[PDB]
Amino acid sequence: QQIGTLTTETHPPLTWQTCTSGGSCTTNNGKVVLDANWRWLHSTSGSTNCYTGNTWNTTLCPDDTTCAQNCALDGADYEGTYGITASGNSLRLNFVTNGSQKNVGSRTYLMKDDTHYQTFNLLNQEFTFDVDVSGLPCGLNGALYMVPMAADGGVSNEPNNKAGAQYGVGYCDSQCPRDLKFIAGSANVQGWEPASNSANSGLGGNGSCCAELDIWEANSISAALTPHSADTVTQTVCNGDDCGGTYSNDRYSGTTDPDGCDFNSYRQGDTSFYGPGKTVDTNSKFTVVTQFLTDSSGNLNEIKRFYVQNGVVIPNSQSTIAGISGNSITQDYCTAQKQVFGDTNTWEDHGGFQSMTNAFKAGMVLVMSLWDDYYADMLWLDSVAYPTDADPSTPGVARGTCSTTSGVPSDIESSAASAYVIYSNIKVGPINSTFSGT
Ligand SMILES: OC[C@H]1O[C@@H](S[C@H]2[C@H](O)[C@@H](O)[C@H](S[C@H]3[C@H](O)[C@@H](O)[C@H](S[C@H]4[C@H](O)[C@@H](O)[C@H](O)O[C@@H]4CO)O[C@@H]3CO)O[C@@H]2CO)[C@H](O)[C@@H](O)[C@@H]1O
Ligand SMILES: *[C@@H]1O[C@H](CO)[C@@H](O[C@@H]2O[C@H](CO)[C@@H](O)[C@H](O)[C@H]2NC(C)=O)[C@H](O)[C@H]1NC(C)=O
Ligand SMILES: OC[C@H]1O[C@@H](S[C@H]2[C@H](O)[C@@H](O)[C@H](O)O[C@@H]2CO)[C@H](O)[C@@H](O)[C@@H]1O
Ligand SMILES: *[C@@H]1O[C@H](CO)[C@@H](O)[C@H](O)[C@H]1NC(C)=O
Ligand SMILES: *[C@@H]1O[C@H](CO)[C@@H](O)[C@H](O)[C@H]1NC(C)=O
Repeated sequence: QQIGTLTTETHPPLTWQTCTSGGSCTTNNGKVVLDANWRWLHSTSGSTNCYTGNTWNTTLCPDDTTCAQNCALDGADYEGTYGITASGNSLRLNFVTNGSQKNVGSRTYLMKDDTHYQTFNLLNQEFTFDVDVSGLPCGLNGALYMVPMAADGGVSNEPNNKAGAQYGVGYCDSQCPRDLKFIAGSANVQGWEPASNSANSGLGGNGSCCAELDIWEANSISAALTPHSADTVTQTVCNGDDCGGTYSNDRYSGTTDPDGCDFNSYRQGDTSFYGPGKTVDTNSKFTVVTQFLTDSSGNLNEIKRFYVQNGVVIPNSQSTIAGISGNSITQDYCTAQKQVFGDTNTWEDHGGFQSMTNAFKAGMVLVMSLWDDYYADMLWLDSVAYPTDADPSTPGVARGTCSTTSGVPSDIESSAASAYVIYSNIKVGPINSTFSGT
């Protein structure tokens, strides 16, 4: 994709901290950038759209290469169009913005400078942030996560990609998404079909695969921490159903792990721990600490989670499911959880902890998003039962308190139009350097 010249692109400033063993902390001047899919995409020779709603202009985009030559991503009005506001160390994302037209959700990335994403290697470190999920009801997901996107957005070896990280180009994840307009320096017009339900989306012939660390997927009801492995941790292109992932007819047939090794306190049997008025009280802001412990070789062997609220350090809840113990993500936990729940261990199949180690060594980009779910209504995160016809007595079926009929986008895009998430006070450093409390 090309650089559009009709609207200035100014990345909202966002500060975040680096801490050392001490724990003294200093402030980094980061910037955030909107993902390329949300942008106006128009001809390089004027204002004619290359894509509108769910449909490509086939004169501008007769094939994937020509489309990339002809089409430019332009600047974004972060607050006015997308409901994205950055102030100091806080980033607020609104679910619905009624601008000149309606916008639903957003996905953003943390930038080092105007043309490069910040990258992270969290091995033997922790990543910490504050979040307010009080405005997120059933069906919403404020996701803060990491994927090994190219720091430059792919421009170095993609001649038809001039827009790069400056315009939020280069996304990939463990679902191998085919709804992306640009993948690896080419458009995705070939094979495009508009979505059956969403007016804003569709699926092209190709998907964008990579490893994925879901540090945080949550609303006010439930939260999940989920690493996902991949054969190749950085971006690869896939085609059609062979992609695997959410919008494939053969979910597990691809080169990535679309399920991950998840820890949701509620799904792991503790329904008193996370939610409204619970131990981690989602009515108010809290701190989320995620630690990435290594073995003697420097390979990831454990992900620990702590919360801090009202000045109290709260260890992650113990899994209470018979056969699945502990309160952290380890190989023992992942093996046990998949065996006991009767889920395919695609996490292990695509390299598990070694894959995530390799993802960190490649360099992870921080993603902050807010979305609803046109595939499964977020029921996998927050439903009394997922699948909806499964027995709630069966371990692993219950994930939250939301009804099986909750979270339908056409419903919640009206009823939850006030929804929002605020991520703030990001801190990164050695283990135990980013937080304190009793
Ligand atoms: O065309 C003008 C029209 O544009 C919309 S903006 C619109 C984009 O055009 C469209 O490409 C994307 S598709 C988007 C999808 O809606 C969203 O549900 C998923 S959420 C995704 C999440 O971000 C990730 O964090 C998570 O890991 O996976 C989730 C599921 O994939 O992302 C898709 C893109 O990758 O949708 C936007 C918004 O509808 C303007 O809003 C509108 O006003 C204008 O008329
Ligand atoms: C991206 O997906 C498109 C659409 O499926 C692929 O397009 C096919 O490409 C082959 C080889 O060039 C052609 O023979 C077919 O005619 C194309 N099919 C269609 C429907 O257009 C394309 O190959 C994919 N790109 C990559 C890099 O995998
Ligand atoms: O595909 C949507 C959603 O999937 C989860 S994995 C999910 C499986 O889909 C389900 O079969 C099993 O019973 O539960 C697991 C865990 O919830 C994945 O973690 C997530 O990334 C994705 O959005
Ligand atoms: C597609 O783009 C061409 C070239 O700019 C333009 O002439 C035409 O009106 C557009 N067609 C549609 C259907 O948008
Ligand atoms: C960090 O603190 C946690 C919780 O208090 C403790 O379990 C752990 O031993 C500490 N780790 C280090 C490296 O100090």
